[PDB]
Amino acid sequence: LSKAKISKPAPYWEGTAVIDGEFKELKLTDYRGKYLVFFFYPLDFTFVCPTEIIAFGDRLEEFRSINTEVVACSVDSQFTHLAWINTPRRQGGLGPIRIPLLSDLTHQISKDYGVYLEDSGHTLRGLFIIDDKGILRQITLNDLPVGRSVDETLRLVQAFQYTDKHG
Amino acid sequence: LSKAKISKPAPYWEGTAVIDGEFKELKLTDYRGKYLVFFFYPLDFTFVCPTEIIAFGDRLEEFRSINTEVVACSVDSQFTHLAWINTPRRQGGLGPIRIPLLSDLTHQISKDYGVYLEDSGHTLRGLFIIDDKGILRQITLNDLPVGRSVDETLRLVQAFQYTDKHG
Amino acid sequence: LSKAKISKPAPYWEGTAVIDGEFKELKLTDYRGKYLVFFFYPLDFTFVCPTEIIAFGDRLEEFRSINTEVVACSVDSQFTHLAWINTPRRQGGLGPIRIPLLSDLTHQISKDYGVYLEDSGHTLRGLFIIDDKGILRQITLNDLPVGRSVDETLRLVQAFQYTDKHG
Amino acid sequence: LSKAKISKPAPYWEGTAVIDGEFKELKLTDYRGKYLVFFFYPLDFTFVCPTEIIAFGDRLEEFRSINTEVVACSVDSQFTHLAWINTPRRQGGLGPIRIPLLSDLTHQISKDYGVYLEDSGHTLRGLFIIDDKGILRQITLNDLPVGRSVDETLRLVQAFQYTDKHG
Amino acid sequence: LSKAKISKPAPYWEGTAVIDGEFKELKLTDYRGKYLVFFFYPLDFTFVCPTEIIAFGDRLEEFRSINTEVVACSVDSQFTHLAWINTPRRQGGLGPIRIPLLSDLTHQISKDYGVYLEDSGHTLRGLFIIDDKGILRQITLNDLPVGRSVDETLRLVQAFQYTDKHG
Amino acid sequence: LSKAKISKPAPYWEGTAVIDGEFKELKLTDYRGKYLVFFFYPLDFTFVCPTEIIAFGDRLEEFRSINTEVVACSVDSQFTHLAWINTPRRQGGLGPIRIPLLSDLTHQISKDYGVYLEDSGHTLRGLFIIDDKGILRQITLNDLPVGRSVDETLRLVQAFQYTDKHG
Amino acid sequence: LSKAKISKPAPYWEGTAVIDGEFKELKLTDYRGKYLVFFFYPLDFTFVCPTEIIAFGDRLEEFRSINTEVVACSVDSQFTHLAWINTPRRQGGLGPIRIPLLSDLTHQISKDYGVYLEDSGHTLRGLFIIDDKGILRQITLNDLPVGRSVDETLRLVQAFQYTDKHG
Amino acid sequence: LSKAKISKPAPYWEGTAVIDGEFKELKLTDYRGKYLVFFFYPLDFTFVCPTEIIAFGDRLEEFRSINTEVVACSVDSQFTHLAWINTPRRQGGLGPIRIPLLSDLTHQISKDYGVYLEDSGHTLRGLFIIDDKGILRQITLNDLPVGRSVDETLRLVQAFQYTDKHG
Amino acid sequence: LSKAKISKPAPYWEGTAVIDGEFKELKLTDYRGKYLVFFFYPLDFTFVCPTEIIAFGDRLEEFRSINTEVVACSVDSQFTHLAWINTPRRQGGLGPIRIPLLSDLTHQISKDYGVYLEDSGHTLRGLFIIDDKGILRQITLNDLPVGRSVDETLRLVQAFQYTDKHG
Amino acid sequence: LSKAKISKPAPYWEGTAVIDGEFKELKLTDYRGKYLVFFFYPLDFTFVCPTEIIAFGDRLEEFRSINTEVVACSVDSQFTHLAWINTPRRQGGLGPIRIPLLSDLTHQISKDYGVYLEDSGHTLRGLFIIDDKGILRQITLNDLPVGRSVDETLRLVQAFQYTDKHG
Repeated sequence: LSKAKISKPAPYWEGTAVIDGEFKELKLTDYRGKYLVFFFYPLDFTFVCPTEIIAFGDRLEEFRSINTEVVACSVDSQFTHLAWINTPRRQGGLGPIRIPLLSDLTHQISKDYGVYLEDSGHTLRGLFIIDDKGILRQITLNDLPVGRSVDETLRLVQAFQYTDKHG
Repeated sequence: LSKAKISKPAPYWEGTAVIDGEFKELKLTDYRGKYLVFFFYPLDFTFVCPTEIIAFGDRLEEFRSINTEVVACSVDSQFTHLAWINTPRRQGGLGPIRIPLLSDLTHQISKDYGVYLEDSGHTLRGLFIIDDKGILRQITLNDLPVGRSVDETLRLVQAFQYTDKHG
Repeated sequence: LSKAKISKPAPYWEGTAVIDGEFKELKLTDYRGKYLVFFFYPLDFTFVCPTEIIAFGDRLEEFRSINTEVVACSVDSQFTHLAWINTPRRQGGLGPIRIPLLSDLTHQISKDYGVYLEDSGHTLRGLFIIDDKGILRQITLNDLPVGRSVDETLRLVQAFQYTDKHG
Repeated sequence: LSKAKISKPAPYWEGTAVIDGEFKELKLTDYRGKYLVFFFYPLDFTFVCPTEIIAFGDRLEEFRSINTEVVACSVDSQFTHLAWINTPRRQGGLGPIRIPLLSDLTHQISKDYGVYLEDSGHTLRGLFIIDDKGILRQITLNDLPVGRSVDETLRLVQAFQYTDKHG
Repeated sequence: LSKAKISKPAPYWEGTAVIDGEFKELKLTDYRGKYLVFFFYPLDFTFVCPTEIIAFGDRLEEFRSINTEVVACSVDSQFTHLAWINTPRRQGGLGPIRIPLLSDLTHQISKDYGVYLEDSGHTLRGLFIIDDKGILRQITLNDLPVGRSVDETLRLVQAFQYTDKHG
Repeated sequence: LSKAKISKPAPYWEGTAVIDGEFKELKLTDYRGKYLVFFFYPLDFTFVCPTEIIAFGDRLEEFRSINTEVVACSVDSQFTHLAWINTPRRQGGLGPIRIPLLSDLTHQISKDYGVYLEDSGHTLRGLFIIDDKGILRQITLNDLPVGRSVDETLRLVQAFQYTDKHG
Repeated sequence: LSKAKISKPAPYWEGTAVIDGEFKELKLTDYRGKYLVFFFYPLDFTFVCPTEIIAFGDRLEEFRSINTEVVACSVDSQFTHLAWINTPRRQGGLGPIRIPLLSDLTHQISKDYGVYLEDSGHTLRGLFIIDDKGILRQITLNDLPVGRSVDETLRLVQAFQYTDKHG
Repeated sequence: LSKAKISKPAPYWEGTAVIDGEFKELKLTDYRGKYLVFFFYPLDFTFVCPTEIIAFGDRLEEFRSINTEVVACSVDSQFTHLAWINTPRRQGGLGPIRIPLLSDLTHQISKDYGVYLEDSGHTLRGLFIIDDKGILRQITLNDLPVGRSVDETLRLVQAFQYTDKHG
Repeated sequence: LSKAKISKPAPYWEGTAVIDGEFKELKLTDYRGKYLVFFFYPLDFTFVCPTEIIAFGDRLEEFRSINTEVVACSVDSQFTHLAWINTPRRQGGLGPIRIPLLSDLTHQISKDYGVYLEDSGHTLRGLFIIDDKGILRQITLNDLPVGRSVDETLRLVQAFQYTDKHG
Repeated sequence: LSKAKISKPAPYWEGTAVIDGEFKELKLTDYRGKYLVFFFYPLDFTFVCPTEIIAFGDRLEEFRSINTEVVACSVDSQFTHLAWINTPRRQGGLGPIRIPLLSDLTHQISKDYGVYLEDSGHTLRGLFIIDDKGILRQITLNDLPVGRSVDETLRLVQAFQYTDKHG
């Protein structure tokens, strides 16, 4: 059963992420004081260019300049994430990336967030906006075929921040 | 608990809607053969301009030109919906509108779509994209202070229709 | 199930009421030391003139001069109550009113009083007489098509007060 | 628990009544095709004048002329009812009466109608209005010290009949 | 279910009795230190002469002279008991009587003693002999058509007292 | 629990009885068409003369001449009943007897009649009057020290027969 | 169900026994410090000579000379046991006997030792050897037609006592 | 739970036995038409001479000449039984033997017969006499230290056979 | 909980494998008529040389020449397996391989074989030998730091085939 | 159900073993501080040469020189193990042996290790490698016809010790 509810604390997670090419333990609470865009994608190493992850990474400062961080997550192992990062974009790899890739190998994070697909063994395309107090503000769930927009994500983050300030 | 699951038939609903200023019985199955943008908003007659509903109403041909209908819903009675429509926009009303306003007075529809707020008695801001075969493709849930984008909604419908065709 | 039982404390309620054009928190316990006539009606903004609510409001001093207050309640939001108050009587509205209009948006009050209609999402016409000690003395439940009498209500209040004094 | 619910069939009853000084088997269904005013009172042979039963008997033709019957019930035996009737009014009795007095000796009718007082062994003052199709239309429950009004009962019956015919 | 068991404490009872034409609170425990003959009969005001109650009243001194009291009970109200007593014997009444008449209006005493007839709402003819320590010594249950004997009751009470003293 | 209920079929029993010095199978149904006095006593061979059983046997024609039979029962074996019968009265035995002595060695009959004492392993003194149709009409339960009266038993049988005829 | 298990304390029992023609309270714990042969037989006063009980009685010194007591038990009352003892052997009695005859009138002892016959109401032929520390050492159960041997019982006691000493 | 009850069919068993030095499947039903002495002993290959098994085997014709067979059983495997039979008596072995040695390796037979010792993993010394119709007639359970007598077993078999014939 | 039991059908599995650089559906029953060595390893793309997989790949003809196939499985996706195969050995890839790599992305195969590590989200090193009838013959489970031996695997397979043919 | 789990404490066992021709109590924790190879085999005294046990016995110094002990276990009693050891190899015995033979007569050790065959009453061929801290490192289960390899067992032990020391 999903733990993710709007206006309640975002469900706690921890696990191993690849950050600047290294394995680091990462925890939701590491982001307190900041907004967090926390998003899931199905699988590393598929035959489709990972356009949506590349967009977030390549535009990361439009988030960081407004006190917002981004973390991407799939059910792949941290070893697979690293191998994918070390595969050049021109071979369909991710290439070097400035966003943590969190591993959800046990599937517990995906199940807690309601994005796990039992019959397939990976997630759908789920995106969560979590405020600086750790409260879940937004849930976006897409069927597999359709990606997320950085511009829409920024719009939502900027609006939650505006409304936090001018209540 | 919520019955809305991506890739499954969207939860059936029926109720009274205000359409072109008249009460009409409306059913989810009335939309079979078309895409449907089905969204919830909290309450009629609040002190905030209904910008988002006005936007979908002004830009409705952009959906209809791609075989897509739009339905809005709140927990308000059909009588309240009709009064809000009949209240001019400059007096805090909605004014004439081209999108059906569905009443979920029993709260069953809101509960089935996972958008009902037990402590408040109305919905959060939830939007669902349902395809022409009645299958749920997309779920967007926003905390109360933040509205929806017609552009983003349009991009998602177009992308689902594209991937349906060339999938 | 209904908690309203003759000779027991009337079930506690609290919510937002419209009182002289403003939102106020109102509680049952605010009425200790006075008799209270507490009545439900189905919906704001219907096509029938609200004759029964108008009568209680317009004859309110016949209650106040015998240490009795009146509170009307429906499942409509406080925003809808306010819009209805601000709709002139000769356009079908309530117009200005002296009696509080309590919102039961969550349906919990209506359920506690055994007046909620599950299939419709609103109440029947229920009226309750509560004494100055908070004890329920009288229950009147009418099917939808038939309203209440101010004169019968006064007879009942006067009889309970008389028997309280000379029992 | 009470089976009496507005808009549902009134709970079936049968038992022995005193009608014109004779024991008769009486059933709720005997009244199909007519409105019925069915009321309970606590006990025979108390030291209070039975004003309300006398008023209903005195004014019975105002009910029969609008296709309505009246039945009174208490938990007393039929033998008690008959003795009370046979006791002159000045001597603490009811005297002759044209309203059936139904015995609820088993207490089952009083429990089904939600008027039984478990700590006392008799009912409070409950009155019920049942239509010609056997559907419950109105529930009135009074704490012991306050009686019912023939005029109010007539107003209710006339309104239900008018709305049945004219909507 | 019945709580009356030979050699166990007789089930506790309390209620309102008519004693010498007055309402009095009566308790089983009021009789500690004496034997008690406690009997039930079905109903007041039937068309049968109440021969057995009259016989017990007529011969009461044969009990009091051996430290024994007698109490009669039916499901009728205390108000019924008083009216029956106040109705002359030739006129269908009991007339004046020196035995308390206990009301079991709630039916709880009759159920505890196993004498209640659920389909009728009154008791069969049960008689119980309770010693000075409050211990049940004897149960006599008769189907409705056959009464009790004062002589047999005296024989039983005298035998219990003789065996209590002489073994 | 006891199956013996006034106005219902007396509980079925069968067992081995001593009848005129011989073991015979005896069943309740053997007595259809006659009234039956069926009574239990605690134990054979105690130090008290069996006066009550002797009285019923010695006065048996006062029952037989009014179409009534008598059966005595205890928990003793049929072998013990026979030895007791073969013990002269002036040595404390029963001597020859005309009434069957039923054995309830398993305790099932005693339990069915609600006369079994769990702590002692025998019955109290219980007596039952059963009509010619097999219906239980009367129950008499005495604590151990006090016996039954042939004369009271005849009065009861005669009363039930009289009311059966002229009810 | 049976509580008798080899190597565990023999199930506790107590009851009234006939010892030297007098009633005595007897308990299993009275035998602590001695071996005990505890055996059951079906019924007193049958038409079979009580050969086996007579044998244990005639040869009782052979047990007492090796610190061993013998107790016999049936479901018969102590009163029946005493009568059977007082009946001369030539008239189908037991005659004077040196072994206590324990009564198991409630059947609890038989049930605890696993020897009770539910369909018959008495025991089969069961024999138990209990050591001086109260532990059950041997269980012998015989269908009704076959008796026990004193010699065999003696061999078992002697063998248990031998192995106790040189174990 | 033990299935072995006197007067009921002996619990069914089957398994591998050593018979004349060979493995044979053996079943309780193989013995229909004959009495069977069926006995358990703890373990093969202990340091005590198997005197009691040797006695049964060496005196086997005192059983077979009266239509009676003997089977011995332990929890040892059939391989261990065979190895034991092939160990000479002068080395504490069984030597050649004419009685089947049944293996109860799974423990199901021992548990069905109530002879299994959970803490030890083998049986106690249990012996069962089963008649020619397969009915259990006798149960003998000995604590470990004490053996069975062939002479007692013959006495019991001869008595069941005598009583089967002269009922 | 594990379904894998020696001498029972090996648990059914199906999924996507990489075979000669392509995705192919594969199921357990594809191997009916052949022996199957089915083994799990923790993870692709780790920092330890995949020596054991390379060893089975290199020596695959020693299996095929004795009617035996080999399948390897981890929890990694098929896409990851393909990427790992397409990574040269000199960069910590597997390189070209002749053994199918099965994906257990859902973890259901691993759980069914009892090799899944709930705290880690991958398997330990389990190896299973399944015969040509689909029956499980051998289970080998190694803690993570220790690998499997092709020589020991071949010994086992040959011994099962030898014992299948020669009893 | 099996308690044996890789990386968890090996299930505790205790019982009687034969060590150098004598009975000794043995428990798992006697081996703390050493590696233990713990293995089960089906049965003593079967017709197949005990080659694998002889092999571990013969090569025991290869284990002891790497701080490792070896214990073999079957369901046979200790007495049977001793008899099997005392039977010369040339007659299908084990002969002298340096490995403890543990008895699992109760079958509880076998069940705890998941090696027990309920239909047969003995184990399959299971082998367990337990480290010096008592943690289970390896499980090998073979169907009955195939034995274990000392060489593979030594490879595993050495690899666990190597990986324990060098990470």
